[PDB]
Amino acid sequence: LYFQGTFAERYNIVCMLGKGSFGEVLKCKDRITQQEYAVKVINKASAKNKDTSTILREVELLKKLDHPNIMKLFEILEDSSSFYIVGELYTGGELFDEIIKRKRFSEHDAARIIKQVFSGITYMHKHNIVHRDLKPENILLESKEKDCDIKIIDFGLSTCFQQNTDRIGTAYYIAPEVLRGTYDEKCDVWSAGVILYILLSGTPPFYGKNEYDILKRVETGKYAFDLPQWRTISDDAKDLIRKMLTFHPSLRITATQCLEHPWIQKYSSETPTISDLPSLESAMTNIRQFQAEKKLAQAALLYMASKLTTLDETKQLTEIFRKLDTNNDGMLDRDELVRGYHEFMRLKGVDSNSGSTIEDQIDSLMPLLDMDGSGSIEYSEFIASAIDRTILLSRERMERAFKMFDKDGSGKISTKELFKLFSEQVDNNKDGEVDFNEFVEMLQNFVRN
Ligand SMILES: Nc1ncnc2c1ncn2[C@@H]1O[C@H](COP(=O)(O)O)[C@@H](O)[C@H]1O
Ligand SMILES: [Ca+2]
Ligand SMILES: [Ca+2]
Ligand SMILES: [Ca+2]
Ligand SMILES: [Ca+2]
Repeated sequence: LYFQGTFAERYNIVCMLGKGSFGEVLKCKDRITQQEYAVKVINKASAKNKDTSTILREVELLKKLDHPNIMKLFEILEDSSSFYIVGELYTGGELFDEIIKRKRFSEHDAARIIKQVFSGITYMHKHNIVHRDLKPENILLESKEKDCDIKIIDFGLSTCFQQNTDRIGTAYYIAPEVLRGTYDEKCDVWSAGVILYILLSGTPPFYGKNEYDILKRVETGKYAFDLPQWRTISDDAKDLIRKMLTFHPSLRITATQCLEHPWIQKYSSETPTISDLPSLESAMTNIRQFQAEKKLAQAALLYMASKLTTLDETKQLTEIFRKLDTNNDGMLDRDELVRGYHEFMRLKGVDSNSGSTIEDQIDSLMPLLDMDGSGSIEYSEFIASAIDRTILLSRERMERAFKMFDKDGSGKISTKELFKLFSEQVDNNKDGEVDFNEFVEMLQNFVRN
């Protein structure tokens, strides 16, 4: 083990992606799976503001954020000079560029975008994380596909790490209380309100040639819907923006109230159709298999689906997820699954009335699906249960899972090493240990008899 690094053994750096406030962002590649990732490299000695143990606990909470509109982080690794924070790679660029290209969005297009910002921010705030610098440059498009999900990036590190030490246009998005040294949940709502005002109008609500004049406007909180293009935008969109850019933060609406505003609901009516039946049929086949398997099987599968799947693999399940997610909060609750299953039947021409109802089924399934006990089925739990087991069983994926657990790098998993993954066994050669070939059988057996 002496000549193996944690980061360098698993990943090869491909090139630089960019550099913002904390550390620096590169593209890296898993040396076994060949899957590509975004890694933020932070220099320990320059940048650390807390002991390592503090930092690992805070970053661990960031890895646990599982929401379709929040950047996905897979791990934090270290060497003697750096922390490496490895995340999912997004290729669609900043929402900012999409503003430049489009200039302005219709009410429908703006609602579909801002609703995801609301969703992601609601979830952050429920997990007691404030963004602090929400703006279009810190939201990425998952890909170049049309209507792909947005991803909120660049948050969560400001107490663990010191900044690098001339961002242009950042003054547009600041709430007035930020000028008084305050950052809190309500500052994110204000920033989201400035984003919306720009999506609808093409123009900042507190505007000016340079940072001085802009900051002057922000500070009074004075803005208008005076630009000609506003005459044609609905009162409902204006009502929402007014609630978000309310001067006094205690009067300003919460992110959940943003998510639930009637203007959002008016443009988020996405719902399963006939064209989704193939996706829905497949998802359901696989979810029954999952319910059937040992808690141990279910456990290993969640781990593998959440660490090793890719965007391309999950995009159709992503779409089904989104259509079942009725209230747009980025997770599936019990009623949503019951309605979803009733809607699947209706679409298929099958009468729900036909030994065990839809509601009993869902009720017995929630505890198995909701593996962290959250009260909801988050993104990754749905993917684990709804994806083709097959897909996860590629040889390279098993090898990477095997290496995640072989802590000592002996070539064989011990009992203690193995619990990690799930947190009796069958050994063919009976050394009391699992070399890879047995581990493949073990995982392959989970899907099988
Ligand atoms: N997950 C990601 N995928 C692609 N590019 C990223 C990712 N995270 C950050 N970047 C780029 O890296 C730069 C610095 O990111 P940050 O310091 O987090 O704002 C910006 O260009 C980002 O668009
Ligand atoms: Ca929901
Ligand atoms: Ca859950
Ligand atoms: Ca071992
Ligand atoms: Ca063995």
